[PDB]
Amino acid sequence: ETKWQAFARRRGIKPKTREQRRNLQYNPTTGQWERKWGYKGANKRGETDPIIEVSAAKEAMRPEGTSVRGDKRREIRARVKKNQKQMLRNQRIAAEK
Amino acid sequence: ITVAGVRQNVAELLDYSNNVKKRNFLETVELQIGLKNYDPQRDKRFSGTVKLPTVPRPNMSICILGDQHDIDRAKHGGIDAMSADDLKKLNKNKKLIKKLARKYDAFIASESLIKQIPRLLGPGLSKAGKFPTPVSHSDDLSAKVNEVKSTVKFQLKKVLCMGVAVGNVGMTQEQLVANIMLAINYLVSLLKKGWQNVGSLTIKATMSPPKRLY
Amino acid sequence: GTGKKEKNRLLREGRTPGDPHVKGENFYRSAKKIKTLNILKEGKPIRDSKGKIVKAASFQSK
RNA sequence: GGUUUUGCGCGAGUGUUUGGGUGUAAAACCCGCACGCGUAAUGAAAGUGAACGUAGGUGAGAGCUUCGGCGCAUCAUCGAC
RNA sequence: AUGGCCAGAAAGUGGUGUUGACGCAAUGUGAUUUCUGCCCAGUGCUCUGAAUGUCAAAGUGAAGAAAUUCAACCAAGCGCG
RNA sequence: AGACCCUGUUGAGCUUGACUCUAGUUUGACAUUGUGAAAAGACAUAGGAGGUGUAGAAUAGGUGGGAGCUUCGGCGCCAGUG
RNA sequence: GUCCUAAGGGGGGCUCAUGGAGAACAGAAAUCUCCAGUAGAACAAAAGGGUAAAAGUCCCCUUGAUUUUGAUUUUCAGUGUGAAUACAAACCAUGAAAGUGUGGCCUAUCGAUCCUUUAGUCCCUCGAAAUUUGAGGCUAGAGGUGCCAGAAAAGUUACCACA
Repeated sequence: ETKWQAFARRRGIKPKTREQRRNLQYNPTTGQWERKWGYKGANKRGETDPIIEVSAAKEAMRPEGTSVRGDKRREIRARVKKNQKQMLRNQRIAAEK
Repeated sequence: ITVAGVRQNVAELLDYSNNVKKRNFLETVELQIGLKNYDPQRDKRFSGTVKLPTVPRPNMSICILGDQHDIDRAKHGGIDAMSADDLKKLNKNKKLIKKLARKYDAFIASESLIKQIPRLLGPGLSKAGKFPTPVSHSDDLSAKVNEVKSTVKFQLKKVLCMGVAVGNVGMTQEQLVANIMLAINYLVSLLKKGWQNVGSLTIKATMSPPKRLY
Repeated sequence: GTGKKEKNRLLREGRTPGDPHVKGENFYRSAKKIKTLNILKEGKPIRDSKGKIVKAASFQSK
């Protein structure tokens, strides 16, 4: 039993329903159905639209060479790296068990 | 530890080894050390090599591992040698390496060949405690042989008892004093707290009763 | 003994340190019991000083 | 007890009035050692301690000028300690 | 009874008590009639039965030049049974 | 200027393995604390005797010297296993 | 920092790396043609026997991004038309067909101006002086919630009160 599974069993956290965990959501502003993640997911919104406004302080603190069109991919890679770090720790502990 | 007591012990050791009882072979003077206030089972095991002022071991053999120029230098120096092609014909043979380590008591290898020792002979010599001493192409081979002969080690094993061949009866009293004092000072310098970690010191010959210093 | 504090009770029961808890858990109350009894207490909106609803009640989401 | 502004005295100094002298006596007048702030900063501290130059160069800049320029305050900028 | 239940800041202090189980104190239920759904053993009540498992202060030993550090031993309760 | 409802850096009474304390109670230690006997445990010695997981004379404390010891029977390096 | 009607699945066609001989620029190295080429290429894994009219590579179709049912398996459910899960069946995709295949993978969270830790020899001070431990300061490193510490301050008032 993994760390999340043990924590959820201790805290009474129910597994999500298959309708709740679908990769689908309704965007009101466009009036369209879009995906939460994946190809053209909602987590990468505005990475390909023609105009993004940027903060002056954010551009001042931004390192040279980096653009605003990769910030969401950077955040996604950070979350994905943390996810496999946790997954590999769980796999190693299960292998020791 | 003072002067005159150890001098008297050395004089009595020489008197017993020369006049009271003399064997048919040259005896070897050894120092045996017990250690207190320290335990190797929970701290780091130290190591160290020191060059004694006089060659303590006269009856030992040295194996030289090198190329043809090293073999030529060895035959000029009067020391046996064996080559890298013989290393490949050995090829990590455990029985042959065991027999070589039991026969030869010291090893010297060149700097252009010491990189191949773990590849061809493995960790057998390091396990046996006779890992070869590196020698460069410009170093004097006779001087390196003398340094290896006079060099003794104080590596800390898993037990408290330690032994170092500090000299021989064929030396003189002053040279035996020099060897014993340098060995004791090097052991004290290796120890973290000096004389506080020294448990007991004992000097004897090969066929002689012991004498206690500490 | 060990102590009648809640920290001592958790250490005696062998709970995982750093776990979240619901406000009101004690020796007699588990999380499920606390939620069940707080159902009976819920039903009142959050208001400001002039009686305007700033947060609606449960299932009254506006 | 701070801070900004106005007036006043003195000015690299300034502040007599804790105290002393004196008095027509809680007034007024006089006296000076110490001390406070300012005159040097920086560093956790040990400590060290502010001119290359008519106290620098460039562009402005009121006023003055022998009508060639000299250039206050102040600003921007490059230098020096 | 070198007791229980109380009280007092304490006392060579007080009460119960001029008391002694057919008594004193604390509870629950509440005349009479009726009356104990059946069986346990999870929480609890109590067993000085073995353990050191947890194990405070004081005390003991070792290292060091000492401050100090490291070790056992470790009451009751908890834990186990 | 009641009652009802709403708000509070709200006040206060009450409850409970809420937090921090505490009266009472219980346990240990030092002192008060004197005069005598007898046991038990732990450390130290003066030491004595041992020690196989496999392979391997040996039931391998280990470490360092060592090819010689020799008290004349032989014991040994060397051979073999680790 | 740019690119994509996503991957996957089914069917069909083809054979790779390399070597030799040939072709204006083209000359070791550009592309084309033939021959020889057990895979020496590619794709997955870590053969001591993976795959050749394919598991390689390009075309055609789907791309619908996680279907429905279940008296059954396991876990849960103060929101019990049950949910999640396993299995089965149906459906679906492709193909002429035999068939083949899909209907996910994971994970507590919180600090980084934080936590833990290391070094200074020729760094400073411990203010009566010196040395050795020790301590503080300053500076410079290492790692990242398995071995980086920790993250338990509740209620009620129909006995009431005030602004």
